[PDB]
Amino acid sequence: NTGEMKINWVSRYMPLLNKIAEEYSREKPLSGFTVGMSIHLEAKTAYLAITLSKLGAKVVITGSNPLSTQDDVAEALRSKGITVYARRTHDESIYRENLMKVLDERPDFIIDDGGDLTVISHTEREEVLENLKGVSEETTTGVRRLKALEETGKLRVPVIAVNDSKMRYGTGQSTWDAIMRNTNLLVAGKNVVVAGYGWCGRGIALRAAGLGARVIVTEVDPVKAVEAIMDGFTVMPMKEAVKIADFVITASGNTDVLSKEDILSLKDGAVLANAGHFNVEIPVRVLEEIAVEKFEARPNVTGYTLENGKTVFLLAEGRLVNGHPVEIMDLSFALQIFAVLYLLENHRKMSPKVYMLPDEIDERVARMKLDSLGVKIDELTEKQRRYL
Amino acid sequence: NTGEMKINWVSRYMPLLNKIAEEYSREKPLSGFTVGMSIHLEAKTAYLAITLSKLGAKVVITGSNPLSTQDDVAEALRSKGITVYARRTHDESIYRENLMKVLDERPDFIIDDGGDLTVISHTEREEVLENLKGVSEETTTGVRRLKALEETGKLRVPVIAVNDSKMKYLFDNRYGTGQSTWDAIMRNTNLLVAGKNVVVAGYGWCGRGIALRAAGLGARVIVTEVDPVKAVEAIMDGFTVMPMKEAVKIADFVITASGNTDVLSKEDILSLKDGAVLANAGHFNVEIPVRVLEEIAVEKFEARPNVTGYTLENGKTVFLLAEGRLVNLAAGDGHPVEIMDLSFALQIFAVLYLLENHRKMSPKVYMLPDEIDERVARMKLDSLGVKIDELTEKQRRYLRSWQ
Amino acid sequence: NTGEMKINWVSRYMPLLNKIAEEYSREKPLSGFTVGMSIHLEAKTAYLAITLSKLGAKVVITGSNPLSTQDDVAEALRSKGITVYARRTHDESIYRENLMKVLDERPDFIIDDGGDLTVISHTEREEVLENLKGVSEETTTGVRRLKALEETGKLRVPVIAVNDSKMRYGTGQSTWDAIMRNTNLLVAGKNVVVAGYGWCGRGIALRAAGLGARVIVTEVDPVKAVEAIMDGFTVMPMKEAVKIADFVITASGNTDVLSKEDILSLKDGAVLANAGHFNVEIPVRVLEEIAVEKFEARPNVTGYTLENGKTVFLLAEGRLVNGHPVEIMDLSFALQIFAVLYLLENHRKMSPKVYMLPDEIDERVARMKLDSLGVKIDELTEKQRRYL
Amino acid sequence: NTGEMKINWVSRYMPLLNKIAEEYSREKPLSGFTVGMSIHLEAKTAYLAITLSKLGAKVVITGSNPLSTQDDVAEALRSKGITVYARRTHDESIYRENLMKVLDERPDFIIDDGGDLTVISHTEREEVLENLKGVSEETTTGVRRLKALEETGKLRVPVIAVNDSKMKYLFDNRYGTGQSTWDAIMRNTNLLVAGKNVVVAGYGWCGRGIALRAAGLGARVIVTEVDPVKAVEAIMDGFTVMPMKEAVKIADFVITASGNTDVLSKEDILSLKDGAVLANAGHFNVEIPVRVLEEIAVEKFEARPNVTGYTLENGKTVFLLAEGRLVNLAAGDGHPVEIMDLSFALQIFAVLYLLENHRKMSPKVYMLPDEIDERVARMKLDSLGVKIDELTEKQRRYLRSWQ
Ligand SMILES: NC(=O)C1=CN([C@@H]2O[C@H](COP(=O)(O)OP(=O)(O)OC[C@H]3O[C@@H](n4cnc5c(N)ncnc54)[C@H](O)[C@@H]3O)[C@@H](O)[C@H]2O)C=CC1
Ligand SMILES: NC(=O)C1=CN([C@@H]2O[C@H](COP(=O)(O)OP(=O)(O)OC[C@H]3O[C@@H](n4cnc5c(N)ncnc54)[C@H](O)[C@@H]3O)[C@@H](O)[C@H]2O)C=CC1
Ligand SMILES: Nc1ncnc2c1ncn2[C@@H]1O[C@H](CO)[C@@H](O)[C@H]1O
Ligand SMILES: Nc1ncnc2c1ncn2[C@@H]1O[C@H](CO)[C@@H](O)[C@H]1O
Ligand SMILES: [Cl-]
Ligand SMILES: [Cl-]
Ligand SMILES: [Cl-]
Ligand SMILES: [Cl-]
Repeated sequence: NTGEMKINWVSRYMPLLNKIAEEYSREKPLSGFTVGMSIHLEAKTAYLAITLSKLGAKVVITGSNPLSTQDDVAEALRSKGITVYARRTHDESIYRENLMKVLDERPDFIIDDGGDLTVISHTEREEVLENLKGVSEETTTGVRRLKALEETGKLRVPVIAVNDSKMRYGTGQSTWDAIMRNTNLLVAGKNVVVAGYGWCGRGIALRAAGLGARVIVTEVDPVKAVEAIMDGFTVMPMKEAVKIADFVITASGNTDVLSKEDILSLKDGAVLANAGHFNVEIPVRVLEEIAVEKFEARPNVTGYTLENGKTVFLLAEGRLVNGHPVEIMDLSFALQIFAVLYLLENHRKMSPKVYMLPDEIDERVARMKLDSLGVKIDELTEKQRRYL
Repeated sequence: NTGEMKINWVSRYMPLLNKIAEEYSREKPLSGFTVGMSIHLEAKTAYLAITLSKLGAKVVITGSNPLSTQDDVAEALRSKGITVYARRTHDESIYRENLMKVLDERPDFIIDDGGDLTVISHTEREEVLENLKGVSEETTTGVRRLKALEETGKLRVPVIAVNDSKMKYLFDNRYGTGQSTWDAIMRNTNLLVAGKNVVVAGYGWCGRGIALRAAGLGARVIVTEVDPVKAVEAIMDGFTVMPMKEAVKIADFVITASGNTDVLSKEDILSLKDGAVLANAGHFNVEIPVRVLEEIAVEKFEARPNVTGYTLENGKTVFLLAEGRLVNLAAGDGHPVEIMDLSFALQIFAVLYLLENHRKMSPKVYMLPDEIDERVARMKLDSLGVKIDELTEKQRRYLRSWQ
Repeated sequence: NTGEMKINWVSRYMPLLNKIAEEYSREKPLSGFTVGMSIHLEAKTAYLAITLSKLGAKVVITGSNPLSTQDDVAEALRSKGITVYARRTHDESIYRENLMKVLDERPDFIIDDGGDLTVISHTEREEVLENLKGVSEETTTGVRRLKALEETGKLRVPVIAVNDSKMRYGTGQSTWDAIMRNTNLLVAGKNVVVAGYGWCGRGIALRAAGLGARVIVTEVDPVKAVEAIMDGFTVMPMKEAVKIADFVITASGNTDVLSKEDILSLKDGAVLANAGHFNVEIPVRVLEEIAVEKFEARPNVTGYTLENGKTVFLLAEGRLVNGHPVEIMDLSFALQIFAVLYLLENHRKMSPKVYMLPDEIDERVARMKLDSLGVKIDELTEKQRRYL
Repeated sequence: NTGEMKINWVSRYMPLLNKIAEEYSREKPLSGFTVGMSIHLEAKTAYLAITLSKLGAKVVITGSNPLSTQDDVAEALRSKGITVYARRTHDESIYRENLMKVLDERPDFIIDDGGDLTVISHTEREEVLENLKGVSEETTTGVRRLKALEETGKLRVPVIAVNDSKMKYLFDNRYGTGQSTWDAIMRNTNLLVAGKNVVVAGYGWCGRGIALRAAGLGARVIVTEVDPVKAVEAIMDGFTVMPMKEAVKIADFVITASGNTDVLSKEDILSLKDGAVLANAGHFNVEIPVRVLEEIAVEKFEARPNVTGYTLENGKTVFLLAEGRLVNLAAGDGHPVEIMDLSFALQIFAVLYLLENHRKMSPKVYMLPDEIDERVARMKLDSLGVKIDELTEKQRRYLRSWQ
């Protein structure tokens, strides 16, 4: 079975979930409990569900899945007694109905996505609050929403912010890897303009220089501009920089980092990419307004042909240009399972507030990972403990 | 349209090929000549074929495409009068038949891939040697094979080894062969590279790129070698060097980049950890001994697309990517556009040098003429708007003197 | 004159002090004021004194100077009407007497070193507090002492912490530059052990790997150990690591990072260096105790020959292994002059507390530096200000 | 004692030279031969002389030491029976006389510095050519000068160019010549490099190291060149390339690393900014035209130790380091110990190859024999305890075949 084969592949490479099953699948700490989940359904998340089931949980899952591609995985989970509501979830009203179906099962613990199950539970499905004991939230958007819910005084259950989004060549390595993958263009020997020289922009500039680019930085803060100069970059106004730029990367946290005049000064073939959080830095609406032709040049690359006859290329529709390997999801899933187990053990002692993941869980998972790698480390002596 | 769009993208970023067309497309120096090619077919190589055609050549191509893709690019080439045989080339006998199809056109010049067409011309299709005036070869495997023909006195045409180029040392191959190799591995496996033991067999241009990229991804890299100079290089790059027999004991990934045969033995294979992943970046599929895997395995199964599981007599299962064939070219991003533009420029000028000089050349493998490297470097500078200094007469006499 | 020539050299390359003189030497804002200074006396600090004099100040300086090497600079300052007490300052009681001599001049503003003039003014020389209007303190030790003085409720004058100690290949670049300079040894192809993987240790490890070393990390924190593994380093206990180490660099903030057994396992010729703040990390006393012979191998390198016949080398007597260029001191001096001018203008409105250098001064100096380099930067639009 | 302590330090970290002594000091292959040397004298080069003496050679040395230092090292060598003439060599006529002193000893082999001794032997001291059996030359300037003797038919002894070595490309020269050059500049000037415009003339081994180190220190680097290949390399490294005439207009530092003459013209000099700092890293002091500075300057003065101010007709003052002589060797840290150990090993084996083979060699400049690079790489691996793989017979036949 293709679904079973997908799961078998990931099962080979999720050592922490395998260790958690070895340690807890006889005790079955979640026997008699239901765990409701909203997650993107694929073999890796399936294995999290399977692991929770080995620990005794009744697992009920909604998959946010706009294609049919992982239906084989859904069907394999259903064969293992796990309840899966994932078909037709391209429609928004069906995703919400599937969330309602998870809540129909009166979950004891929720592994949420974006806070969706939890917010519904507090607003339209309050009857589930009786049985709901705790929520684990791994998404940054979810933790924000549940903190905002706390701040209104409406949160009724403990929430753990699993808070594992924190994750060699610095912060700019991922950005340039994505730019290279999406364009297949050389960075060496090119003029790269970086707008903003905070931690993000500096990383992007340093990596570009390591790839062999000549780097120009734009800034509005004189202190930051001096820093860029002392790192060996050229600083000049954007109006000048766009005239020679092969790449322009916005890292400013600002709006309209390029004007209409700036765009009309770009070289034919210039590549634009945003490394900030929102699509306002490169004014996509301005490109759409002034272009005489818009086309898909490559996957994730949009060409805009301008009134001056030149074409410029925008990566990823102006969104953050920079979906994880099996072992990384194994680590994230281990932290999430331990969060649910912590809530199981301690929820009666916890307030209806958002807690940061207890540091003990980070240390337990790290130790388990070292153990699975065969790595040994040092231990503090008595003299060293007395010193610290 | 999709084929044409792919070619349109690369055309915008191939300034040397575009300058070559500007300089020679009116003169048509290759008018009345056929250029035979063996390539991995994709937009960049299509642009090389297009440029040769603009110079007047009849261009006939076979694509080593076991991937079974780029048909759109093939159709775009066909609409421009370029003959392309790339379909079904996963089957080795179909790739060979397509080589024979190229030779049926009696090429005047060959731009080869690994010496494939040239070796056949010397061993099975000797009738084509009459008309064949010169070969351009870019790969280390091809140059080795053609040097082996020379050394035994069987080579009958002049060959220019373009891989000699001074500008090979220009680019850092970690974001050519390295990045494309690791992207392919990551796509086929979805496995983490960070914190893994990665073994690279061979520390030449290809293997060093693969090793540096793996270290960049957070792997601990172990290098195997037979050349002590190369092994010292690996050490000085910060890697561990040891014999394969030891390296296999701890390897999570083993990547072959040697150009040799049987870089793993049966005994090496039986020492691999359960779940080890094996991949080849060399020309031929004999580096990892696929036949040995097939022979000793208790069970064989397809684990996922492009991943074959082999369960061994010791109970362990090892995974082979892409049937031991070269892993990194199927996505069409083996090297950056501008790097291929440079490489292709050198190749075009090698062909033009053979056109001009072949009557004067022996049936030997020649290093790329230095004049070609300098031509292409100058055209690159000009395309960037860069000016440099010129020696004075005083300086020229100083350099020719002993003080 | 050799003193005059030293000053002339630095004068050519201190563009911010030259600009400050151009802007203020007609106004003479410090005319009628005395500025007392304790500083290491050399051509660069002389030029700060000269600049303050051009601004009208009577300048009275004590030099902490244990050699006679800058006596020519002292004599050139005296020729310009600046009062200098720097001879024989190798003796500690003479340094203190020279500080007393500065305080005899009843300074209006002090540019202190280590808080020495200020603490004396508050404890033994309280009569100077009448006329003392403000203190500028650039040293980290000085700011600590004056903050501690504040915390006892005994500080009587405003103090500005000039707070410019904040200063391409990361934090490890300076460390390795120093190790290379002091040993003349190759780093490529060596085994480097880094003890601790906080920001300091990580920087040192990353730079070592960039130099071509094979890097081993030791740690006591499993979370940090995992980080080092995912950066591509080998993690093992120090007891194992010392057996193969060519270099051992301590970056732990701990004591006795190497034991006696660890030291006796080092290879003949191993090099040890501390990148932490205190000389407890590598137990220098233990090396001194167990060595059969101690010698100076090279400047800044001590050899210890052990009972096992092997010799190991310690850099910089176990102190932080990693004194600035003219233009860097120009920047520091500009911030200090502006701190004194800020105190001049505002001291009547300030409490007797330690203030951080006002951000306006950082921005003014940065802008002056950009201006002197001919660099132009961008300016926020109205839309951008409204967005932020 | 201080001299001996300096030598004791380097001896601990020169494993190849120590292994050479272990292997050949009992046999004494150089017994009855004199080896003449021109070196910058310091502990590392002293260890090379010591090692040659352990092999039986009579060693006679002149030190290019314009610095006026390492007398302690000279005295240590004298106590070991090695003849050293290094004092007062700031004066060019004294350095030349010391070269003549080496030639007075009728060396059988010369280890040269820039071809100095060999060129004199051919031009002024031809009587020594009878006994001279071979020359080893490590520098690009030396090889050029000796090639110029060959090309005019004036060379009379075989020369091995050790700079050909495969292992030059091993090390990254930013922490050899680069770091030592910038340390010297920083010592002589106390000026900031970060945020400055640095111009490097020449992008070979020396200049690329200087440029990369400057970029590492935070400089904006501009490269000048006459070779288009080298200029493209500089571009691909992230540097700006332009003609010197333009580069001088914005330069804070100009560093010459060309091996040529008159890399600045009078017109270039008159375009420099007030306060520009000029330094040379080439062999000879003609790269920066010191005589032109001396001729056109309105005033000349010593600004600080090792720094000459020249005030020009345009009112601007420019500063020259070390009288335009090579700036980076005076501190004795030109390269790391282990790098010089490698280089010296190659040189010793070059001498031993000449001892064995000179009767069979033409009076030509030869590339370093590949066998020597492989010997030294293997000894390096052995010293590190590294083992590598050996080719099988199947593999050897595969590599000699054309498939
Ligand atoms: N995948 C791709 O994109 C590309 C593939 N290639 C192919 O990759 C192969 C390697 O090419 P290059 O790096 O240019 O060759 P190279 O000759 O520069 O390096 C190959 C290295 O393998 C070493 N080696 C040979 N047999 C070995 C063994 N049994 N164990 C360990 N090391 C061994 C050699 O000593 C040599 O240093 C060739 O087949 C070449 O055609 C090359 C370039 C592109
Ligand atoms: N300071 C030191 O520690 C060392 C000094 N040297 C010396 O440095 C010099 C350079 O040596 P390498 O880098 O090995 O030589 P190289 O031949 O590799 O590079 C010199 C470069 O200078 C370029 N060039 C020549 N004339 C030029 C001009 N007028 N303007 C700009 N570029 C020009 C050439 O095209 C070449 O690329 C030689 O004199 C050599 O003996 C080399 C090694 C050590
Ligand atoms: N319009 C802009 N252009 C360039 N840099 C900017 C702009 N707006 C903000 N920044 C800078 O971006 C960095 C990250 O917010 C800050 O250092 C800030 O000064
Ligand atoms: N004895 C030690 N050995 C190694 N790392 C240590 C030791 N003591 C503290 N550290 C680590 O050093 C880093 C900086 O304090 C921290 O990550 C801490 O865990
Ligand atoms: Cl590891
Ligand atoms: Cl990388
Ligand atoms: Cl700059
Ligand atoms: Cl550097």
